[PDB]
Amino acid sequence: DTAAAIRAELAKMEPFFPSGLKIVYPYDTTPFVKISIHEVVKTLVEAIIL
Amino acid sequence: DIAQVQVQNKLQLAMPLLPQEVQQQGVSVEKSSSSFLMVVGVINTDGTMTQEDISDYVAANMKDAISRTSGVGDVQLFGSQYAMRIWMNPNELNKFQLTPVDVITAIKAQNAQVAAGQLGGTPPVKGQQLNASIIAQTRLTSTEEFGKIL
Amino acid sequence: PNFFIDRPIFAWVIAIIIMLAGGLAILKLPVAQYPTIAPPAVTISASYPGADAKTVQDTVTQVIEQNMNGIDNLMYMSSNSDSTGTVQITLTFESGTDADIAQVQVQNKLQLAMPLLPQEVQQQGVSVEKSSSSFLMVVGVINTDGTMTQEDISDYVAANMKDAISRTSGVGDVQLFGSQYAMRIWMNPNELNKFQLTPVDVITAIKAQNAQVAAGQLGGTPPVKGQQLNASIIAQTRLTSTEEFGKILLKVNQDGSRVLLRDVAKIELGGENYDIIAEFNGQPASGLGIKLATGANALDTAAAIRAELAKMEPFFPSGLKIVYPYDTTPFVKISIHEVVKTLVEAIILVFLVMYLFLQNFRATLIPTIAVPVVLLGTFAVLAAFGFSINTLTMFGMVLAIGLLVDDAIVVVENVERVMAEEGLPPKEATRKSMGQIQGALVGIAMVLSAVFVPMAFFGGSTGAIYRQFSITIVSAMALSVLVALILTPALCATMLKPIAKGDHGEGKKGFFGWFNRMFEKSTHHYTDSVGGILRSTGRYLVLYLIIVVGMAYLFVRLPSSFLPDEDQGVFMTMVQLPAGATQERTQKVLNEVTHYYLTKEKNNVESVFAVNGAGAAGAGQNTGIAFVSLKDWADRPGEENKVEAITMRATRAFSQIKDAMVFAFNLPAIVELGTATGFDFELIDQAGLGHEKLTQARNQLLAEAAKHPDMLTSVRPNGLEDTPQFKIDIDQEKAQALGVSINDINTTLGAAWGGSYVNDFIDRGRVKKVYVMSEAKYRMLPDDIGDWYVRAADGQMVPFSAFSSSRWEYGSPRLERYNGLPSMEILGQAAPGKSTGEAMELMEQLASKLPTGVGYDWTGMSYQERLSGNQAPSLYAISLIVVFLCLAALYESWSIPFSVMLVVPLGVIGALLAATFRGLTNDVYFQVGLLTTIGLSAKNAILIVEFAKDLMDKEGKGLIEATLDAVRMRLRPILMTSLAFILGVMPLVISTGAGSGAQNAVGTGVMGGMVTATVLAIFFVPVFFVVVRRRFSRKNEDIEHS
Amino acid sequence: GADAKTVQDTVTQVIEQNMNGIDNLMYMSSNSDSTGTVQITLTFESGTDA
Amino acid sequence: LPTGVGYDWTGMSYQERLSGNQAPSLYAISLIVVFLCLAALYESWSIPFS
Ligand SMILES: CCCCCCCCCCCCO[C@@H]1O[C@H](CO)[C@@H](O[C@H]2O[C@H](CO)[C@@H](O)[C@@H](O)[C@H]2O)[C@H](O)[C@H]1O
Repeated sequence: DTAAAIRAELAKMEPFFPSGLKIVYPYDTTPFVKISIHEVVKTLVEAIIL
Repeated sequence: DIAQVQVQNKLQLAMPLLPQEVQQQGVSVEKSSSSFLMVVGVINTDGTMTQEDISDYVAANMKDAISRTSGVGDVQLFGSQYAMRIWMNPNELNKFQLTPVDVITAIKAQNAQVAAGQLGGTPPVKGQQLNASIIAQTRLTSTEEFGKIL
Repeated sequence: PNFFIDRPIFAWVIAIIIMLAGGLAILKLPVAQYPTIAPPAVTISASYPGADAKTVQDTVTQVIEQNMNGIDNLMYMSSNSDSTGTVQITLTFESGTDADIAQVQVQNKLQLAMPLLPQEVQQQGVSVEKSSSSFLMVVGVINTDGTMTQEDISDYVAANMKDAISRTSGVGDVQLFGSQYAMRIWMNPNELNKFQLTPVDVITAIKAQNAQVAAGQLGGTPPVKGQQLNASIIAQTRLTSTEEFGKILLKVNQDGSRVLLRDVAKIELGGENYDIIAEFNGQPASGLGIKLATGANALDTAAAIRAELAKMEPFFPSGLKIVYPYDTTPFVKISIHEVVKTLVEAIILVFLVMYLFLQNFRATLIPTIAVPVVLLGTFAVLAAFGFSINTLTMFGMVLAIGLLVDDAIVVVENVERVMAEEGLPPKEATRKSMGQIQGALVGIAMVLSAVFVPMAFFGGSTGAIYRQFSITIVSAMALSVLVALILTPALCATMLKPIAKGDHGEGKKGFFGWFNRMFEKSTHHYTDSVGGILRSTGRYLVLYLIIVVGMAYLFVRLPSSFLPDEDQGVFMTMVQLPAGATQERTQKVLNEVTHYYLTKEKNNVESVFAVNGAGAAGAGQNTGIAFVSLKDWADRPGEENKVEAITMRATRAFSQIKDAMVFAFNLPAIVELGTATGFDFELIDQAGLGHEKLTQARNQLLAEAAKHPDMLTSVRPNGLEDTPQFKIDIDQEKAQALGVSINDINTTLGAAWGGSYVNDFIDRGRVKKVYVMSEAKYRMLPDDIGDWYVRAADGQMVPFSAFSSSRWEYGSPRLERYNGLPSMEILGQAAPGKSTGEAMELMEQLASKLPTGVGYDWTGMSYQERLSGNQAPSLYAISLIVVFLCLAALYESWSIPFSVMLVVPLGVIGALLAATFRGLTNDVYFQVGLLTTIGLSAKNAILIVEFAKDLMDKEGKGLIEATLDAVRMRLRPILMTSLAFILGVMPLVISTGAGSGAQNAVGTGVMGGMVTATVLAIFFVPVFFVVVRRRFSRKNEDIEHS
Repeated sequence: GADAKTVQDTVTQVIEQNMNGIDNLMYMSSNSDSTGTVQITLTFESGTDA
Repeated sequence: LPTGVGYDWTGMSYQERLSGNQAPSLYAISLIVVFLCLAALYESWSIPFS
């Protein structure tokens, strides 16, 4: 949630950035929690199929 | 929240016993994680700017708002904000028989905001008919005026 | 359930228990006008004496905006930087945040920013406060003999009254309106110059001869052996008289003469600040703003306060009387009076219908006993969930009466019917019938809470308002069904008199009952007709479809509101003069208005409170406000004696026949909220741009919305436009040359024109301030600059005309910020037929038209709502799904739930009809009303279809016959209730006097809905059941006899 | 160094004046010292959140 | 004592003043709780009086 809010703020700042200003994302504990818990959900449903 | 309250309430009792340099450079009390949740990157692709230009765009356009994001404990700057940098020459200073202290005092004097007053100020005189703001000594703005500092 | 029919004492005991806890809750329960509705806001306020807008924006404001981070649950941060030297930072938080925690976090981050502040600001005190704008009452304090000036009075407040009122029980906050006494030293520049002295020396003097000093002690520790005395050293003491301040030395002259302060400057006890000058019916006054304690009872806080003032009455100085310019309390006294009045009347009407319909006295005593119990209990259930007796919760009960009343009636009736039909003894009739309506009763509770709880989960201020009604009503309802299953059956089975089989009393009596045949005949007429319509149904299906499309049309073409505006015994008129105007001019206007209300409204206006210096627009000499109090409502009978009409003739009065802008208006009801069809735009300077560029973008947008009057309407900025300001360019070179310290130039200039808080002194036992400033006559006009001289290094005086060049420029008097950044506020509302949303979309489109570095944003009201409207469809989809699921349980049908759900429009067409022909608007009271109405139609249809199904299944009767019999036996109760309801509500629909806006809002929609819904349902429901029932199954069939 | 009567109507009663609308306050008592310390105790309704 | 000299209890004596002023109320309710209860379990309306 904290992270989703921050992505909202950065997005609200995007159009007023100087010429050439891109944001990069070198490190975030977020994508692992997301894809990991999603694989566990994949598994429950798969398991119901079996 | 409460722990933070009890802690900062002891910190303010310690504050007067602190240095003025320490005091005004700012002390912070935070309920934070010891690990970064995330690291946000800022670059320029078309490389029309050095790291400082960037460091300042970050510190001057983004970092205040990100640290006001609800739920964000600490934000660390990989870089720094812009500052008025006065880099003294020991030789060219000694030549004129002046010391760093005089640089300090000078800047303190020719650069400031000043409580002025008001034309038609309150409490006025009978029938009086003009009210306006006195604009006095204002902070310096550009770099060059720091050269015209006498 | 059946259980109590054989245990009437146990029932009585639970009843008593509910009554006692409820009565206990009634005794120790809070009262307020409204609950907490607005999101939490905490403001940091600070003042920088003499400084200008840009100064306070650039010495404090930005320093604080930068130091306020990592504070929990922040929504938005908005601030004013005033050229009156005050800076205010609003931090508005997410709704439901711990108010107190937020305020604590804000004030501790500020306590960290404090060392980075100016020394003057730091020492004047920065304050952190919670921001409800809702004072319980505003007490005026005056003098009759023109004995004392307003500074005198203000001080009298601060030194004699303010403390005891804050000792009054139930008073959680006392705010002071005015300024305290100060030691005011008004320098004379001429007699200052005569003696070659500058304000600087005045400063240094006053700081020096007036001070407390760390002394010490005789017999101090560790003393010497045998030592014999311990006592206190009393040293240099602060001054006490004004006179002692006259005797302070500024210089010794060579010829032995001394130069005292008394000489260069007039010295007197006078106001800490003179911006705001207040007059009460012309006579001078000061004021006290009392806020209700947290969770406290309003009526007793007010009563206690008036009593406290009376206990102080004989101790007031000559001519000092206390007045009450603003008081929420009688609005609440009278509204409470009206709600209970309605409840008892309603009870009376249910007795009157119950007699003039069942005419058996002990029958009529049953529902009479029922509801009191239920009310009481709901008060306890509410108390348990931490509410108070306030407007919203009470009109929630007023709405609940319908459901309570119906439930009681349903039971008593059905029992009576079972007797007059079958010849059962009272009790056996009771088990037959409780056992007849039971499932319908639990189901109706499930469906009623199924529509009423989803609206509890609305978010934001809108969500709070809904939450009140939702809980009050569901609790009243759930208790009414428990009571309908435990006590009512007990009361039925026990105290009810037995009826002869096939009685109907179809005559027997001469005086009172010549009606029973008339009703009997007609109830058969009715069912005759119903079968008749069940013959050809199609035509009637058409009628329905028509009714619905029409209902939609009525729904769309009806106006949305938030709440009905209320004459509250009080209104106000605001006054705005041309930029840079004078205290004395604004004051002149305000005296004129004051008189207008005291003239052309000799009979309506009780008292007028003119405040010069503080307004709507902001602070400054340039603005005024008028607080206008109105006579008690009994003395204002007519249509012309009401606030709408008054504010009309006053705005009409001060528009055409004035030289400056004067609006007159009435406050909203929940006094901190928004203008239903309006919005609050924030135009934000996003790039490293300029104030000049931002304002130009603002003009640009004002123009582009000027081009769209079919969508947006009267779109306007909410700030102060630029004023001409006086620039003093100091030549650093010349001043350093002629031998003058720039500091001496600055601080003499300051202490001359802006003033300086120097030291503190102790009057009568209370520490106050010491201000040194020019005299009036030497600091008004720009030329006066010349009268002030700066002493040089050597010992010589220097005119400002020697090193200071001067001019005029433009500048801004009010510098606004949004989220740390430079911003500009833009208020507005939508076109007459157009929706606030459309107007907002167009506004985003226009603001998108702006130059680069210009972003846009929403704040306040527009924030809370842009979140909240996303939810009505979702919550109501939840509701349909849940209710259908419930009815799907109750029968054992996935389809029969449609024969009752199909009934919902029947009631709406009455509400929408009734609002439009009455000229009302689609607001809360109307919406809660619509739901309430849906609630009765759903109840009745659920009972009808239950009965129908029951004869079909557990009696093997046919279809058309079964529904026939059904609607037959359940005609009478329907009609009984609806008679009761329409009669109790009717007062709400036809009422003026206090609070009648809300009362009409409830009453109308409801009444219209009741009428069309029952007088439609008795015909449309049977077709619903029948037509639906005929989409199942394989023959099977249509039917009968097994 | 200040005296009792000094610290009491400069510090004690000044601070005692804002102690209204405090939830669950039972009683408030305060001391004023010429040894230089000034102290105000707030005793609260039993079961109040400390 | 002379007019304007009032009196009070605090701390131990306060709390004691409390238990004293609460004893009758306690006996009213607790007696009444039981009357209500026996009238319930024992369907008799009379068993409570005796
Ligand atoms: C609570 C107060 C109620 C106030 C209502 C005021 C009056 C208006 C509503 C009454 C509507 C009923 O009007 C009803 O029409 C149907 C058929 O369409 C009639 O039925 C009649 O026509 C159909 C065919 O055309 C046949 O079945 C025929 O045998 C005959 O009964 C009913 O005999 C009549 O009673």
